[PDB]
Amino acid sequence: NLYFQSMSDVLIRKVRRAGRITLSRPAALNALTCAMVQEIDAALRGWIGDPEVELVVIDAEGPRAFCAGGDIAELHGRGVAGDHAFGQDFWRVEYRMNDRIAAFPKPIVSLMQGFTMGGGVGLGCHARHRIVGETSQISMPECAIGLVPDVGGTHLLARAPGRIGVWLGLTGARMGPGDAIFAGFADRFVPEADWPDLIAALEGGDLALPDHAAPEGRLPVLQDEIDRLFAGTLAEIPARLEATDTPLAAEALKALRRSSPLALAATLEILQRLGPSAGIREALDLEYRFTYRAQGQADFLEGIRAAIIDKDRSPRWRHGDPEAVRPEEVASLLAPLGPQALTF
Repeated sequence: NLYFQSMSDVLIRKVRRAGRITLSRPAALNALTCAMVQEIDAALRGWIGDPEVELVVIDAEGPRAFCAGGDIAELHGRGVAGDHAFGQDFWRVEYRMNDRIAAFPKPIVSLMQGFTMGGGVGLGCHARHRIVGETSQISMPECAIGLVPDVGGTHLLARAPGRIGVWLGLTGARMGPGDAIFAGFADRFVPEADWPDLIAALEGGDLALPDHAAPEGRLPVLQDEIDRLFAGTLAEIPARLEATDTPLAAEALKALRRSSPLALAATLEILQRLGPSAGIREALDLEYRFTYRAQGQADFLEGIRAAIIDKDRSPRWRHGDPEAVRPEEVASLLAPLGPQALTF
């Protein structure tokens, strides 16, 4: 019943021909908990064999946010205390779900209003048909908290044209609906006033999606400068930014200066290993390597303390600048996990 789920953080049900997932926690911007991720993945798994399910539609309540990230305050407590296992387990099931969505045998449509960041990208941006609207703003601002973009984030980042993945990934920069499409985080623009009808039509198993131009964004014209500025390694990029008196370069440099140098360096290294041709599992695997080690070996806990727990915005990172991160140290964070390796 939807009545029996009137206190649940995600609404899971079939409506006509469609399995339906609606995030129902708008007061916390639909932030993802362990329990929600478990429930979504169970539902999807069970819909594989159900012949009444011809497709899945994923949506969310509230006008502010499809889904603004993982509910990660959970993870700092059970974390600075030495219990790294909570985060490790959570990421394991999350990344499995991200993979389940990506390779799902039946069509999945995502409709993502407002803010989609972090875990939210994992939930919506691997669907086969990803719809954005007028209020849609998508970013991966993980490095600002001492993590790499995860949940398959790196797969999408690596596939974006030229060096746009680098820029998005190291700076946490926003994409509106036009730029999300251009960059490959979504497929179609559809006005948000049309969405109740669209979803009804989809519930009836009609997979036709209406054709509209997205509003133009900044990426097509920024592409050339993105491609010049974000070439090479982190030993080269900050100096190139400093020489460039433009809003683009200046906003990027501030992001670089504020974020965890270790997370920046690892993000770049993941993107470089991946390239555009890799599948989602390569990416999840590399992300897990970092995130499995992040609580004890990287800046994640201090990142969360600064931004989420104490809110002083004054993180004290393991390194003083991106230029100072040793390659050997990135290599260790991204080394195979052996028996702890992610599996499907």
